[PDB]
Amino acid sequence: MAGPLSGLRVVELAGIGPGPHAAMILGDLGADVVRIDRPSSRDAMLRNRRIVTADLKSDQGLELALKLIAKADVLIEGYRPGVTERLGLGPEECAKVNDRLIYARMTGWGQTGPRSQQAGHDINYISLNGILHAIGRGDERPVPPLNLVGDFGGGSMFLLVGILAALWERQSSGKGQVVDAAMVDGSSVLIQMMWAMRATGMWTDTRGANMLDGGAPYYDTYECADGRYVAVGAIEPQFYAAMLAGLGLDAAELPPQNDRARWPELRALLTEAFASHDRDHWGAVFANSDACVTPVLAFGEVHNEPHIIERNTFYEANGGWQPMPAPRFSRTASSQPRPPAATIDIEAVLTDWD
Amino acid sequence: MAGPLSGLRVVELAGIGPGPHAAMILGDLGADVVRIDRPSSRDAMLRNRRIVTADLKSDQGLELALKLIAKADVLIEGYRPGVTERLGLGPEECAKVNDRLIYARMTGWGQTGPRSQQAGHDINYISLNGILHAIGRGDERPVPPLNLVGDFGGGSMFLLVGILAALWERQSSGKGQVVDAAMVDGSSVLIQMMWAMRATGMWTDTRGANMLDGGAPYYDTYECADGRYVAVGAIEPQFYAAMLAGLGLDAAELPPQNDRARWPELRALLTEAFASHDRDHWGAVFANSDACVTPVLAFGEVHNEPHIIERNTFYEANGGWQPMPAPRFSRTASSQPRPPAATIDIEAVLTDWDG
Repeated sequence: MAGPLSGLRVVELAGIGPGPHAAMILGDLGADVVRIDRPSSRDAMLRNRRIVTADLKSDQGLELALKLIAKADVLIEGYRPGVTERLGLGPEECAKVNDRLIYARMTGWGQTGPRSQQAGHDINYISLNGILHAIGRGDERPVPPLNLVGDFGGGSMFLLVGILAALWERQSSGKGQVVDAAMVDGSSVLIQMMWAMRATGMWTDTRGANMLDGGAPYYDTYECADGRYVAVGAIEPQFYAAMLAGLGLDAAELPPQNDRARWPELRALLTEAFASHDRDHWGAVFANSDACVTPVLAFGEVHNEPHIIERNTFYEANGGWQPMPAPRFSRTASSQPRPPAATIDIEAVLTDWD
Repeated sequence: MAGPLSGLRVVELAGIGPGPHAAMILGDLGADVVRIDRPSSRDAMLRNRRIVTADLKSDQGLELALKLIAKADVLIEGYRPGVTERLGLGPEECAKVNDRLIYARMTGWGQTGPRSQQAGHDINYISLNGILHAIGRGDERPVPPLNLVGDFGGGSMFLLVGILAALWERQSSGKGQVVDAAMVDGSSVLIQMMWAMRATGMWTDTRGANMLDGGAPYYDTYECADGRYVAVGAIEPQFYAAMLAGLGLDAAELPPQNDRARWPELRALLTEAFASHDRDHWGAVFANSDACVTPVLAFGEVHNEPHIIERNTFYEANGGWQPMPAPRFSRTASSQPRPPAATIDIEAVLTDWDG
């Protein structure tokens, strides 16, 4: 099996949220990943996986599950606090059969505190920690950044960092441990830049009035003549100037870049410039440029972008394109993900692992 | 030093944005982090760091730098491809002093290809891979989700994944390697769920017409009577039902939760309901609920939320509140971050690290 986590044995207790994402990625990098589903798949998030059936409420299922967990490096679960404990799969029960296990717990709210048993989704976790208030235009109610920021970026990604951090520790202590990964904590670290900039007076709580939230006329999208969009990220003055020259606008006839009092006027000027040609024009004009102008591509167009193609960011599956693993490694490269491996019997897996 | 990454040694080549975030987290979890800045020169993103200065262009600076790297486990750099090579700090130059080193390269576009030399920011990397198009209301131009998805989510965090995964490989091979972390890549995997759903007919390229993009009336924010907001995320029909009841609305007077054709009509009804009372009213009503309704708090209000306070998600620092390390660990717990360690001289670090 190809990649830098060849060897690594992962047991994943089937649940819904980010937990699979973290499991996918480990598999992506060549880890051995067995997911225990209930008895009762076309979801491409389940790639790089062997699937097995096991009723965990049963006595037979609990026995066979605890066997797998015995000869393995990592467990992932994302049930509410208490569920694994009441199943007899909790940390303590697991430590008894394998004190080398990395016990990874994917929740939104964390293992303790007043919200810990409340149901929720991505949007709830980021509602409470300030993130969601800060996404959107100022004349508009906040907008969910899909579920990128809580479930994945501040969620699964931190589960992964915790796992692999713990595996490092285990090389120098012999012992596993519990990784407590709460979306509400991870997302807060994800946005640590804003918390820092707040302290230096460099970020306000006013939505859509900051450098990075769409309030800066030079960090935003613009509609073009065809109704499609470009992105502009010309923060640095030298890139901004480049952007102006390519728009045919003369810097002396514009307000200063960062006179925020005149951003309305500046947005007016850039809006008229960008609206006078279609998106593809601007893409071509600003190719190889440092203007920080790129076409805003829809999912369907991504397979035609030269830089996407030539770097093999995507690979083909049934039902269409999917992203190749990330990041990349020089010696032990990852490899094209395999589909999910149709129900193995949990027995046959136990044979396979010693 | 406290945390699972005790005595990981990390050399950070000063740059902006993604790379330092990665360096911060490694430090946060107790790795030993040395940041070589420029002699040219209170960003709390530089916490859990020792800082040293060194013109990397001078002959001396390049030797001192290569001497650190030789006594270290990880190198982080976020310059354009080619820059470290030219300076003579490139992968090959480093694998001469240290076949064990993990060489971490943090870019937007990646190491090769048409755009590899092009300047950019977060908004640019996510513009090219479908992400930025998918964000915002349908009657409005896409809005950048700050720089959370490219720089961090799809950026630093994939660098971290790659660094730590490469340390695991280093154990059954004895050798380092190059980790190539491109934001256009990581953010693509970050959004794998949407690529998945696209394939099964369960996500459109149409903006604001999806389950998770704000189009669904049950997965969106709502304005309250006081002009503050609540978040609703009642995807599962049982949570939604609980939500309706708390709203005082009779399910059988309302269109189906998942008749997309009628979402604007459903939304009109929920909008009126939520408008009728202020935010804190809903927050109390829906406490301990599974209605998936939460107050949308502004940063300044976050220090007053019980669930925040009780779990110590934040610590106070000189200025204002800062996030505590994540994730958390049962045994080797992270400690509260230390401010940045004033301009150490690179020799002092070299004594301390074996010698």
